[PDB]
Amino acid sequence: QNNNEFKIGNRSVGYNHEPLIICEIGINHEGSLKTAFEMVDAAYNAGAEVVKHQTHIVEDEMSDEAKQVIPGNADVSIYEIMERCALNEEDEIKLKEYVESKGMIFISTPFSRAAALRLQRMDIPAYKIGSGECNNYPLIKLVASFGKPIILSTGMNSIESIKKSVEIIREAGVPYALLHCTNIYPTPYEDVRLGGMNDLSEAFPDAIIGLSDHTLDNYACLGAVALGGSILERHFTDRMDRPGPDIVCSMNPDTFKELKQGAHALKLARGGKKDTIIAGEKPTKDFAFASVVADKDIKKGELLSGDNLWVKRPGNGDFSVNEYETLFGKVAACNIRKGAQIKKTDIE
Amino acid sequence: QNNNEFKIGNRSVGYNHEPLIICEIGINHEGSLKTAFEMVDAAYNAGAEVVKHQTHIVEDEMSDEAKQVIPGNADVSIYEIMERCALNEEDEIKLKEYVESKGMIFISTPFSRAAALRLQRMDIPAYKIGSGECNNYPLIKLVASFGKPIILSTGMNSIESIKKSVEIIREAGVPYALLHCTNIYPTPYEDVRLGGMNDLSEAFPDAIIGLSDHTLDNYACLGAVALGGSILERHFTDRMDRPGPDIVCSMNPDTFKELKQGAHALKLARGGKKDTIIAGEKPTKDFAFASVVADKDIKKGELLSGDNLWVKRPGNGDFSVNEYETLFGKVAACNIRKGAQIKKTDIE
Ligand SMILES: CC(=O)N[C@H](C=O)[C@@H](O)[C@H](O)[C@H](O)CO
Ligand SMILES: CC(=O)N[C@H](C=O)[C@@H](O)[C@H](O)[C@H](O)CO
Ligand SMILES: [Mn+2]
Ligand SMILES: [Mn+2]
Repeated sequence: QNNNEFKIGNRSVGYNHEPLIICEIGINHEGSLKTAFEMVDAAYNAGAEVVKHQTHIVEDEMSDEAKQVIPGNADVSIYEIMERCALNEEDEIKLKEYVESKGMIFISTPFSRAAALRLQRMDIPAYKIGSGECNNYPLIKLVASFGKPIILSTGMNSIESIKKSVEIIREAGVPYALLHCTNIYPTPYEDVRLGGMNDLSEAFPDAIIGLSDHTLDNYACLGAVALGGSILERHFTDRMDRPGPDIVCSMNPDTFKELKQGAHALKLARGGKKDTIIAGEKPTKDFAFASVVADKDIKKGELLSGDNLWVKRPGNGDFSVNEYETLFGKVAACNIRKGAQIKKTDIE
Repeated sequence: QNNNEFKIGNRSVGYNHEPLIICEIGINHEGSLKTAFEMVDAAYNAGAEVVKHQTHIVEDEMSDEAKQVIPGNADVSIYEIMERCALNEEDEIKLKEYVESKGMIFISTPFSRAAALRLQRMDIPAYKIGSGECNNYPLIKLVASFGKPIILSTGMNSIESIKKSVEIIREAGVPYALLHCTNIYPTPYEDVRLGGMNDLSEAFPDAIIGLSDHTLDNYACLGAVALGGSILERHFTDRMDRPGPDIVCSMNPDTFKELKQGAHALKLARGGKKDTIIAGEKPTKDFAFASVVADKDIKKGELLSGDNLWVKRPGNGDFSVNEYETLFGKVAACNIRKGAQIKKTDIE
C-alpha cells in the first residue's frame, strides 16, 4: 500500500509497523485528576502504549455563544460540559507525568491557542487535531510551527477542505497522519464509510492513514486495520459504569485487549499479492493437483484422445492436467493400462 | 466497489448484499452420516444459511499413486483419508435432504468427474470448485456445462492460471465467484495476503469476490468483509473436541455467530466515500467549528488584523474560520468588544 513512517517519541508509526491504538481518555475523567489516574492505570494494565488527553481552556476555546449550544450527545451547553471536565495546567502536567511514569506516551488535543501553547511548554511528542478544528487553519498554523508530528482527525470535512490544512502542515515540514472520522456519538455502522480511508490516501500520498472511531465496538477499527490503517483511536474508560457523554462509545480494558489482538492479526494478514508463492502450500499442491491418466485400456499404436485420457490426483504424473490436451493425437508406444498415469515412455 | 450479483437458489450474493458464510463440514463427519447430521444441526441452530459438503469418490478422483502421498495436515495417505471419510451416494443424498429439511442450502465440491455427475443428478443449486481443482480445466469444463453458478477457490494458483479457468466459465455463461485462499492447514496470519482479493477483482471485474480461509480464527474473514468480500468459507464443526485433519481450523456454533455478527457490521461500515455528508454530524458541526471573534478591543475606524482577530467556538458566527483572513484590512464600523464574534455590522 505505502511506506510512509514517522516517530511519536520512540514509536515508529506507519503501514509497515504495528498499528498504534490511541486510548483517548478525553473528558472521561469528568475533571477529576483522581479518576484520570484510575483510567491511566486501567490503560497501562491493559497494555496500552499511548494515552491521549483533551486540553480544554474554556475562555480561549469558546466565546459567550457556546453557553447556548448543546452538543448532540448531551443535554446542557458545551460551555457547561467543559467547565465541569476541564483540568487546569497544574493537574494536566501531573497527568502527563503520571502517564509517562507508567511507561506510556502522552499526547493531547488542543482546542485553543492557549491550549496549544500549554502543550508546547509541556513538550509533548506529537499533536492531535480533532475533527472540529480540522478547518481551523489559524490553529493548525500555530501547532505546525511547534515542529512536532501532527495527527489530524478529518471528520465533518471534505478532501478539498482538508487539503488546505495539509498544505499548512507540509509547509511547516512536520510529518502527519490523517484519521478518517465520523462525529456522531455514538456512530452507527452505516455511517463509518471505511472507504473514506482509501479516498484520503489517494488524495494525499505522503500521509499515515488510520481511523478515529465512535461506534459502539471494535468492528470498525478492525476493518480499518484490514484496509491498511496504522493508527486507531477510540475513547477509553476503565469501566463502562462511568458517567459522561463519551463513556458510551469508549473501550474498556478488555475490549482494548480484543482490539490490540485483532490489530496484530490483521497487521500480518493484510496486503500482499495474489500471485505470491507460499512455500507452506507445497504438500497440498503435490497431493491435490491432477495428473493425466489413461481412461481406458489403450492398445499399442492407438491414438491418445479425450476419450481414452482423463485426469486424476495426485500431482506426480509425467503430464499435468495443464498439459491434458497436448497428449491428443500422440501414439501409444506401449499397451497402456486403464487408470495408469500417462508416462513419457507411453508415447512415441 | 462493484455491483455484480447472482443467486444461489433464493439467496442473492454480491457486494450490495449480506455477505454469505459457507459452513463446509467437508470430511469432518469422518464418514459417519450420524455425525454429519449432528454437524448440520449445530449449523442450523447457529443461524447458518449454507452447508457445504465434499463429494469424494476415491477411485475416480485419484489413481494408485495417491496411496503413497501424505497431505500436510495428516500422517497417512490421502487415499486412506478419503476411504475413511467418504459418504456413498445413498448417504450423500440423505445429507442433502436433511440440510434442506433444516431450511438451508446444500452445495458441494466435486473432486472427480463421477462426483460432478452425481451432484447434477442431485440438482444442487451451485457448485464449489476447490483450490486443488482450480487448474483442472477438464473438470471445470464439465461442471460449467451443468448451467449452475460456480464458486471457485483460487489458492495455489496464479492469476494467469486462474484466467484459463475463468475463460471456461464465461464460455458456458454461468455467473461465478472467486475465493482467495491459502491451502495450509492451518494458515498463519502472515500467509493470508488479503490484498490478493483486490488483485483478483482487478483481474476479473465480473466476479463475486470472497475468501476461503484456514486460519485458526475469524480475523481473516472479518478483514475480507471490510475489503468487500461477499462470500466467506470456513470449515465447520459442532464442537472442537472432534477428531479429524480439518477440525483444527474449523469454526463451531459460537464462533460462527461471532463471524456472522462481524460480517453484518462490516457489511454496513465498508465502502462509501470520504466526502459524503452525514446528516447526523450536524449538531457537532454547529458547536465545534470555530467563528471569527475579536481578540482585543477594537476602536471605531481601526483596521481589523491578524493581531486583533482570532477564532473561537461555536460555529454560529457571521464569519467562519474559513473566512478568517478576508477580514484583514476591513475597517471597524463600531467599537468591537474583545471576545465578541465579528458581525457583518462590525465592518464598513
Ligand atoms: C468535536 C469534538 O471535539 N469532539 C470530541 C472528541 O474528540 C468530544 O470528546 C466532545 O468533546 C464531547 O463529545 C462533547 O460532548
Ligand atoms: C486441497 C483440498 O482438497 N483441500 C480440502 C479443503 O477444501 C481439505 O479438506 C482436504 O480434503 C483435507 O485437508 C485433507 O487432509
Ligand atoms: Mn474522539
Ligand atoms: Mn477448504
